[PDB]
Amino acid sequence: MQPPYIQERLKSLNDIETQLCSMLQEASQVTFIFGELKRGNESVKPQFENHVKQFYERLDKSTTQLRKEIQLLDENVGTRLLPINVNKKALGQDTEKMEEQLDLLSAILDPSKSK
Amino acid sequence: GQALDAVRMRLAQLTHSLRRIRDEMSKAELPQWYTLQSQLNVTLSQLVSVTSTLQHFQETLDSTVVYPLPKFPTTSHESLVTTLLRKKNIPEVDEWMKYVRETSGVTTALLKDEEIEKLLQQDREITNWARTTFRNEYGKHDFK
Repeated sequence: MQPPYIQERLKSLNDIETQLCSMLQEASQVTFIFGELKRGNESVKPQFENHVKQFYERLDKSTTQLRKEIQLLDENVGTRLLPINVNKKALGQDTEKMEEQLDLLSAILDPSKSK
Repeated sequence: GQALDAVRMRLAQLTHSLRRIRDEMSKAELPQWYTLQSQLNVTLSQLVSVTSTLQHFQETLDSTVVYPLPKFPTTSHESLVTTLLRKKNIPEVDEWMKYVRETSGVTTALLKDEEIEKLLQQDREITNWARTTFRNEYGKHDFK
């Protein structure tokens, strides 16, 4: 599985597009409410301020968090996930495919474990 | 004549753009979406310019009086004259207009100072309030 850092980076990105979807939905409801506000029933007038404020605050902080994600693309070059060289796997495929084969021989060698 | 000349050149370029978008839509294969958007936006903004310029020179257009040429023969070209000198909408626009009057309840030949005037005054204020509210909302968060 992928190392820790990438998992929360993808979680944050997923939160970003879910917030964008919520912003689009709230745009839909505010467009809906403005229609009847123009039709001239004043009951839903208080809800308009709340919808506008929530729409703007959803638009702002989403873009703000996407700013942090692009800073993290620039800043994580060779960083947090530090290098490692303990045999490199493109070569070391020869080594796991050594080990497991001998393991099979052991299973073949002992007739009491073949059950 | 200058206003109608500008009207002419702008209308001619608008018709040229219409001919363009026509002969690139008439192809059996649809081009890329982006080219269609560019053509749409250019032609549509050009239509906006047409409307604005037509709005600017209403007086020159109103002052002009239409009269057929003495040399123009009407006996042989009466069909062509009657093609140009009649100006009614397509029926689907006039029935759309009637359906819009019926759907809105608007009718504009008997209106007087009673209830509709207090509704008219009570509408101004929502627009101003909404404009001020959105100005305040924009000012609340720093967008720069």
